[PDB]
Amino acid sequence: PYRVVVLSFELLHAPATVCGPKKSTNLVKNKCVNFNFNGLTGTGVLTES
Amino acid sequence: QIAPGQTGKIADYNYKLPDDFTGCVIAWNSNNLDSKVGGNYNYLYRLFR
Amino acid sequence: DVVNQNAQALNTLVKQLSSNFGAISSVLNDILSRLDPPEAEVQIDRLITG
Amino acid sequence: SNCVADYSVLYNSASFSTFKCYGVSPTKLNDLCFTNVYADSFVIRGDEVR
Repeated sequence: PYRVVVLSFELLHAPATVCGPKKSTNLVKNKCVNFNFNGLTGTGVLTES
Repeated sequence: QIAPGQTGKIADYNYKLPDDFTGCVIAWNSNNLDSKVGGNYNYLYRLFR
Repeated sequence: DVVNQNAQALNTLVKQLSSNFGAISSVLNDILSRLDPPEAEVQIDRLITG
Repeated sequence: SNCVADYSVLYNSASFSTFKCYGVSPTKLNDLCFTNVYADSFVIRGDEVR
């Protein structure tokens, strides 16, 4: 016998509540920073919307 | 786990391959030479890093 | 007509950034996150060609 | 839902023979965040793992 577990999920389209062991940092605005919002990586300037 | 782009304790803390690898990985069972009736505790592996 | 055509050409060039060109997504950030370099290079190459 | 997926815990008492991930690279699992996670479990014979 073999035990099999299949894990299903979607990525980067809907709000997520699991996440990984990455530790969060502070929010720095009006500056060019690398960001990681719920797994979405990129570069840009964050401003109030 | 001895393959490019793999996870696990071996590929993470023991032995990691580059993403651009030229070469061949060759493996064969060695239960007739590396196993003892009481156990063989000469082979070690890194578990925490 | 000249200004309309030039503006429409630039606008459609901007709009054609939403095409997958055979890739799994049309955004390089979504390709680069959840894919490691060796298999994300294929999607990036498809997007570059398109 | 509502838990951190730190799979480093499984390294002590688990030995998996077949780990294949589709749609995501196994090296990116430490940086991502997953939505609508479901776990399906069953037991089959050795030849039907494939």
